[PDB]
Amino acid sequence: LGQGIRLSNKRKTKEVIIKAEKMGKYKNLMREEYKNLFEPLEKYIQKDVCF
Amino acid sequence: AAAAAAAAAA
Amino acid sequence: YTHKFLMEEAWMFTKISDPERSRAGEILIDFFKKGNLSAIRPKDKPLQGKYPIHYKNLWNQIKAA
Amino acid sequence: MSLLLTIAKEYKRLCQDAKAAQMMTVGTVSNYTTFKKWTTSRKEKNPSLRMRWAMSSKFPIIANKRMLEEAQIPKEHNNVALWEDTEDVSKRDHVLASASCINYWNFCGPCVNNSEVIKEVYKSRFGRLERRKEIMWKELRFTLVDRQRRRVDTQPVEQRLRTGEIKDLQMWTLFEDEAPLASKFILDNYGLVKEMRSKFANKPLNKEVVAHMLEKQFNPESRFLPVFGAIRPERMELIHALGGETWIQEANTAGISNVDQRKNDIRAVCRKVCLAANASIMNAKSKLVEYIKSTSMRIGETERKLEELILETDDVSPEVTLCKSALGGQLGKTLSFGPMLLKKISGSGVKVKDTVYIQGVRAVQFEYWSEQEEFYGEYKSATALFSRKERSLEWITIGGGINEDRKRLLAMCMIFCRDGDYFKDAPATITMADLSTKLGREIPYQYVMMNWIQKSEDNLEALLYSRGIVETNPGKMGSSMGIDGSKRAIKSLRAVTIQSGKIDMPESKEKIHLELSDNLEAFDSSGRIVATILDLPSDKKVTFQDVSFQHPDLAVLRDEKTAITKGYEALIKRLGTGDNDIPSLIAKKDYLSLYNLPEVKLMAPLIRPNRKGVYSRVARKLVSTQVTTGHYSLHELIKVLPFTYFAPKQGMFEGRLFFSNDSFVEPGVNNNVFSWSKADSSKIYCHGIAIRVPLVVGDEHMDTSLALLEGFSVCENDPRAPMVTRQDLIDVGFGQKVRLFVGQGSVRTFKRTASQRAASSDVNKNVKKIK
Repeated sequence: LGQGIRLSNKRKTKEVIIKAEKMGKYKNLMREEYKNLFEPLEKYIQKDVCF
Repeated sequence: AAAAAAAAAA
Repeated sequence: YTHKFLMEEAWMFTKISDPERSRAGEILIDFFKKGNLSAIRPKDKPLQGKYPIHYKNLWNQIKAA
Repeated sequence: MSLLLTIAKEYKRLCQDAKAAQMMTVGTVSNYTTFKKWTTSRKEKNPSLRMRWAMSSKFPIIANKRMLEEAQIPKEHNNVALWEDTEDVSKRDHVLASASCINYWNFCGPCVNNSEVIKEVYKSRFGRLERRKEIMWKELRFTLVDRQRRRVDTQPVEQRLRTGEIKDLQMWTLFEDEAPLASKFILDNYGLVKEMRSKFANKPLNKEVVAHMLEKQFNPESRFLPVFGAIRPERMELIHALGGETWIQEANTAGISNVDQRKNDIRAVCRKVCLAANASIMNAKSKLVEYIKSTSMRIGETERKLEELILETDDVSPEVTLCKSALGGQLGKTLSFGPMLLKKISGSGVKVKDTVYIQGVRAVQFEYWSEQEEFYGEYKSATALFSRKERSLEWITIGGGINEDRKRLLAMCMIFCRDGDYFKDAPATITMADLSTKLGREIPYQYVMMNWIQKSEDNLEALLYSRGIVETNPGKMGSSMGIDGSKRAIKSLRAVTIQSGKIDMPESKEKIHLELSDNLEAFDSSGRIVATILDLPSDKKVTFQDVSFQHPDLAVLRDEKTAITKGYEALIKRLGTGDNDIPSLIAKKDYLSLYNLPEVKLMAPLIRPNRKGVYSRVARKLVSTQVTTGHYSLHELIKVLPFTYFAPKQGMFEGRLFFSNDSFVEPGVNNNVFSWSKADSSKIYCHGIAIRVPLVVGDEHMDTSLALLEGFSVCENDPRAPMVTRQDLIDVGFGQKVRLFVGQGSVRTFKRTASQRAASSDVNKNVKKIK
């Protein structure tokens, strides 16, 4: 998949790095575009990788 | 004003 | 203006170069400072500045260095 | 016009009442200060509650009348009554009015273009906002040990000064009409006078307000405050939003005013000056004072003397103490030993002499102290508390942050403690440290082994091991101090315990001053060895925008450049006293005597011979064309004058660059040789500066032509001299005794004078003669 996504506040202080494995943990926490692209690919998704 | 170099340490 | 330097409005300071003095090119400003360059200082209140006091302090650190 | 008349008639009415007449006649004018204190003493018991009771009424407020009728309609929009003709409650010329009218004139009032006037009056406050604009932010939480008491400048501003002198500035900038002629501050510190008086004098608004706000503008508030360890005075302004017991914030130190580094630059200046006094031990008292009064500091926006900075500076460094000791400034409550600072909280005792052995089988006297004494140690990133009894440390506790700095605290305080082990270590001390090489001067021994420890890394380990070492008991685990400065508490030093936290700093309001010994030692308070000789041995010379003078022992002075600059200084300095000097010649409009002046003949041989006449023609031209009044630049006359002496020839070749021993001086065009400063009276010749105060009418000096024009002095009251207003003083020529109103009502008489000279040296030389 790749490097993954990062979480931030409006504070620009704390950032939380996510692995490509743990995307499906945060789920809807990502922006609606990320969710719309992500949800269909959960069918073919594996732990680190997409088939 | 066509005047570029200016300042000289001298 | 996206260029890293200013073109049209940029200003020049002329110095007749010595081969052994200017060969360094780092010392070029050290020999420049023995001229009139060292005296120039900006006022605390800038025109159109975003971060005036920071830049002014840094300028003084350059002149002192 | 009737504004003065009605005041005169009011005075007539008042002195017609005998009860007021006698109390007006008897005594000095100072009685006003008492008279004002006799009124409006009644204050309401309730701070807010009474004010609530006041604003409850619809027409409580006392407000002026004339201005409202002049600008705006007294009647309302909504038909709620606003104004009456009745004056009620207290009887004063103001007629009462409702509160909401203020809001109305704030809404529809006809006013324009007040914006620029406001800010530079309050630039203290407006600047304290400007600084908050540029910073960044981060938030966290911790249990934070703040440094409980530091007396530290808060709200710092450039060119900070004492209360009396700032009162002088207040009087001069507010109004000229009643002011004393105040020498010390106005002569030396002029050019801040020009700026402040220039901006605030022209637009007469809120006189009292602007005064009392400028009082606070230059006055850093140094209070006893908790700090979490960022000691820059800029962070002190807003600590609350930044730090506290549970607070933390980030991204601060960057933005600061230019003062914080300038103070450190002054510390380096005092370093070099004290080194100059250290070079020659023939006399250290007479030379250092010369090095002080001669040096001129350039603050970012203003030129100011080194004397008035040193004496009146807030921060007391080990060097700054030495520089003040030469002058009459009293700054006490400070102990300086090497890099370390100390304060004495307890006990007392006498200095005693004890000769103890070194390892080289030689005996040297050691002056020690027998007292039970509790002092507070202060070192970089570390604080501690020590108590010594009978030349040995009794109790010790360390509050330091960093391990290395803790070890340094321990060491240095052991040096000041001077135990017996101090004598046992002597690895090659005698070959060098014993005799300092300065005119064969033996350097004191405490500082000897201090320097031996500052030498190398193992010398610290030596005396660190010289203390008793024991494995500490349980319960001392956190307090125990390792040899390398850690808390592991396997092996620890004896008679020392670390504290988890910082240690509070004592404060005392005290002033003590005494003369210094010839070796740069200050025995003030009949002992106490506060001067620590030389704190740090930095051999470096680096300066930026700094002035020196009078055989500085540093060579910046070329032969040709001293010929040019001294040749100018003869002309500039020697003129202004009287007739046959520049001012009387300019007032006579006669420029021929000005050409022939004997000080110009001194400068004549240094010009380039090729164009000498070609230069002289244009020079004489410029001087002659400025003889018409109001068109003449008084600096350009000094710049142009020296070349006029030679017989003008018709060159037709441009004389812009005047070679004086192969260096050019252009009209205007401030350069290395001649610096022409705008909007203040000074000038810079290479690395040094000179100016002549008494007579400058140069057109840009309009704001102080009343302040600058004074070279006068007081003589006698005998002649009846027409009472001349301060603006009429420029007209009366030289040798003319005139009568003038001074200050708060005391009236005296003057003439055009040779200025006050040798304020200090006149006494100093006779005091030296009497021995």
